[PDB]
Amino acid sequence: QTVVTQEPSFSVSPGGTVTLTCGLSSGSVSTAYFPSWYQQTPGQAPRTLIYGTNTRSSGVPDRFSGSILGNKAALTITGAQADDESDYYCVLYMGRGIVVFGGGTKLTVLGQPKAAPSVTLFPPSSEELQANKATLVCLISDFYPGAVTVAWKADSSPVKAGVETTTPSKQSNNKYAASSYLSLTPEQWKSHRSYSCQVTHEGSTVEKTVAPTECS
Amino acid sequence: QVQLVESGGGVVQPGRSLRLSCAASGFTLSSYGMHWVRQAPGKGLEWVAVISYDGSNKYYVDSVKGRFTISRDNSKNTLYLQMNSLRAEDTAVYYCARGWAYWELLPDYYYGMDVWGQGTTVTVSSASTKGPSVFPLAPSSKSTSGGTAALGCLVKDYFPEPVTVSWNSGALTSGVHTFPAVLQSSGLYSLSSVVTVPSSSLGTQTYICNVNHKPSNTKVDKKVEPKSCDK
Amino acid sequence: ITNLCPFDEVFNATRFASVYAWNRKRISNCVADYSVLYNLAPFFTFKCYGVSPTKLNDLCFTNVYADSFVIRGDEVRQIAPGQTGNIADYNYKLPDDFTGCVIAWNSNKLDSKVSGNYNYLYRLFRKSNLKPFERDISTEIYQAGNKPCNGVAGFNCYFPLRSYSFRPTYGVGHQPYRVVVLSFELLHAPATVCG
Ligand SMILES: *[C@@H]1O[C@H](CO)[C@@H](O)[C@H](O)[C@H]1NC(C)=O
Repeated sequence: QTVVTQEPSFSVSPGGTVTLTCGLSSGSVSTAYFPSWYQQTPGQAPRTLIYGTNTRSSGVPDRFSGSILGNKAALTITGAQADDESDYYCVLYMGRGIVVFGGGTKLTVLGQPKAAPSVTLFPPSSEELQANKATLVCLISDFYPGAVTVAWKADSSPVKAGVETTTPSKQSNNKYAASSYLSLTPEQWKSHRSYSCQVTHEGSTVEKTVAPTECS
Repeated sequence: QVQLVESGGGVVQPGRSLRLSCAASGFTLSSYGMHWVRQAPGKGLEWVAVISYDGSNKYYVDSVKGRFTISRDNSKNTLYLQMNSLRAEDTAVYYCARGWAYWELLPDYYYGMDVWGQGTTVTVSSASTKGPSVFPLAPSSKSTSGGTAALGCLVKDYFPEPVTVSWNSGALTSGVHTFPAVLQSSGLYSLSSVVTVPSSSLGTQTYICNVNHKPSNTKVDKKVEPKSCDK
Repeated sequence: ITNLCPFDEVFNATRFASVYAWNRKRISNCVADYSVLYNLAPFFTFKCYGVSPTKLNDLCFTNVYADSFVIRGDEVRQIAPGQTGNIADYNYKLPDDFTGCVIAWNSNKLDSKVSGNYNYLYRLFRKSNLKPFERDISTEIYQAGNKPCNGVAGFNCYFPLRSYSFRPTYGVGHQPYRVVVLSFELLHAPATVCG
């Protein structure tokens, strides 16, 4: 497919120099057509950085720069700060009416205050139980980063079907919060002695357990 | 001078045409071309269509040949984003861009995205105006055995999205945080918002979860108070 | 009528284009006088073909065509009637029986950048020769060794277009020279410009 490249993520400390590169599966960056890199804001309007090699944009801080370096197009920024904690899109114009984008490269700065996730699991109330439906919510908040995978188990066997996950979102005080959903039958819910919810954060295991008989 | 106003978003059953507009003010969009792009929820945004000298070209993606058409209004200074026979494959908050100039080389459509934001949300689903199911969230004493207690209200089977959810009619916002919804197994939506309040507030304050589904204009003021499980 | 012909935008020329998009224009019915076109800045080439510059204004014509674009400084001597070169076969060209004038001069003050104004591009590959006065808007991938790649632009198949830098810290041959081409025709209506 014409989809070109996007690195997953890159790491750098603030106050220094960070580079960023997006190569070509075709391998022809020498096309010299407009390379343009774009900011991203999760949930609101992004803006512009560069349109054409190093052609600078308007109303921009000078610290940013970028050019075709090596055989593959790249970027390089110095004096990094918390102004834009998000990924970016490098765009090349090929096709005479064809546009190629990328999935984004999740640049994460490492100089930040760090905390551990907060987990609360609430079993369904009886009023929803009488509705012939059952759904448990195990919420996770106050964590950074959001690279957490949630797995849920009835009794002691994790179950993959019937599980939905939520991507973490930024909080007011610069940290992440998420949750997940599982909708099974109350008949199935009451057939297990206990239920467990587990979340791992950078390899740190947090556990929460609920008991159906307590609500009975 | 470069302000944009858009309308025509919403949610409807698949297979019917939809009309959406990107009206411009402060400069004549008929002066020269522009473009627009869509962004999937969570998944990365990808290009859809570009326009031309306002009479020259109608380039589209290869994915929409034979099913899409673009239109403009020079006298009223707007372009029509005609959307025929919705398919579930297209669901985004797509918004229109800006590129006017008159003096440049033309090996491409050039003048990429420069001003974005403040647009319209369009969602397609195999659903209709189906009443939300509202439920309270009353924790037990164990998790409230601390400085702060958490209260919430569940939102179920609400269509079309979104549904206005708030707490105490907007008077109380301390500790109020809303969590995004997900697609269910049956393709439905459901979410919850939890309000964290100090334990020196239970009982004295009236905690009420209001929910309004605008297309049906159904009103539910769910009373959320801790369970009185005196057993 | 001794009114000014609109030659201001031709010379001071706010901005320009590339070689393949050689910026065709049409103007007529004015008053022509090239005393304004006389030497004013250090000029590197005023060697124009078949016409006496002195008698440009006394004898006047119809249907004047005047265009301009950017060219690498080394090749400025290669644009001639019946003259070889890759520009002749793969870019804008000129036929043998050419009657018109032409000017060349370097532009290093505004066309230079700390890295080079990479806006300007050129076409490097086509199928065959070109007829005079033609604009090529082809964008399909050009094949090298048969077996067309169908948009891959990879091995054994090259993209027809390329571009080069304009770094000021170069030699004379790399300096960007702004060039203007003048052409016309005789036709059969009363004259349109002179005076
Ligand atoms: C270009 O501008 C200068 C300064 O305004 C002027 O002296 C010169 O005559 C102009 N060139 C023309 C009119 O060809």
